[PDB]
Amino acid sequence: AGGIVAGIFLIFIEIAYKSRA
Amino acid sequence: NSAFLEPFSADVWVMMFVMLLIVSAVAVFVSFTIGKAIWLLWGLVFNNSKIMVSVWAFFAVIFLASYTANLAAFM
Repeated sequence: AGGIVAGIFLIFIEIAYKSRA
Repeated sequence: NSAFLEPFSADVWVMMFVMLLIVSAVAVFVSFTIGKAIWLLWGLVFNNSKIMVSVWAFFAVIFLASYTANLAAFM
């Protein structure tokens, strides 16, 4: 659960970085 | 001369089902498509967005190997 939540946060940060690029 | 379900103690099944439900909800956020999502989760469970599925697959593989060793040992 914690890895899924942090995984969702990491996916959110990665997607936001890709969107910023 | 039921050990298969005994090794899981029925708790592992419910835990994996709830975790697969949360992971399938996260994957769905990322009708029959959800069924294919659960089909993918259970597909990983028996060992036959991308990063989460990869880690989930690794954890499912480790869980599968552990389940196999513990089931053999218990048997």
